[PDB]
Amino acid sequence: SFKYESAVQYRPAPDSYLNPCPQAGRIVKETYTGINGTKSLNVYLPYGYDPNKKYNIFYLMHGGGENENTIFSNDVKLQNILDHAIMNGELEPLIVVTPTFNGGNCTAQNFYQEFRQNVIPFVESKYSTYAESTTPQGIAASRMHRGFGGFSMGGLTTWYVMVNCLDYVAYFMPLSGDYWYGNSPQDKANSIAEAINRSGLSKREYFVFAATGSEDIAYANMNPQIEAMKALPHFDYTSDFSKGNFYFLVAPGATHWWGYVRHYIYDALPYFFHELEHHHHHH
Repeated sequence: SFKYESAVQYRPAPDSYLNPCPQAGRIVKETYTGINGTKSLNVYLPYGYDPNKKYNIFYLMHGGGENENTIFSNDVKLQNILDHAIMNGELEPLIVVTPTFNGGNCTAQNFYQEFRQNVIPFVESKYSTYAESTTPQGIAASRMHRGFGGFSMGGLTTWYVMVNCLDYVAYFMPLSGDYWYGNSPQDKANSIAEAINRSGLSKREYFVFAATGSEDIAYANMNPQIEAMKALPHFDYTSDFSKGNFYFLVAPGATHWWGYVRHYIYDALPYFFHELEHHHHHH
């Protein structure tokens, strides 16, 4: 049963977590048409998915040169980690969506627009999230149970989703990617601060769990951005999200590779979706 730590440390999932679990969540390949044309994504449904229950939802973006199938492919096997963690009770059941920034006019930077208009309404009208409807109002009212994360170029996607979708999303997991809006770490932090100001949200209503490896080149630009954000009043640094809203996990020795990055998700995802949650839990 999960308890927050204030400075959680990197820990890979056990090797057995990388093999198939008997309690396997169903993965559905979807196709939809949006502002960037006809595209696909995958939806991971937790084992025992019951559409008359409501589930947290976490959208997770691939990196450069990859696609909507990568994260659940043999090259990453994230679903095995998800299956084992949910079965063992370390992670509460949730829906995980793997879309793509490929296709049409879509880019890693501009994906948030298609995310808002097409991806959320398509996925969350079909599956049971906390969204009672998928109008802008219904999506905004369920923001505390929606998260976005991604690796590398997908980490960049995550930062742009954050700056442009605080109204829709409360939890952010940028992995090995920095925010490319500004000519200094301070410009970056200030853009995020301004987005937060504009949203009207309190510090108890958005959470950032960032991560990378100590040997991942993304560290060079992330670390200064993280330090500049620490200095804002908008962030209270600690992985204990019952107390603060901002943490940066750096895995010793880890390089720029999904082999390591999948473990950041195993470490970080169980931290999401407990603040103002509808279940009665002690974390």
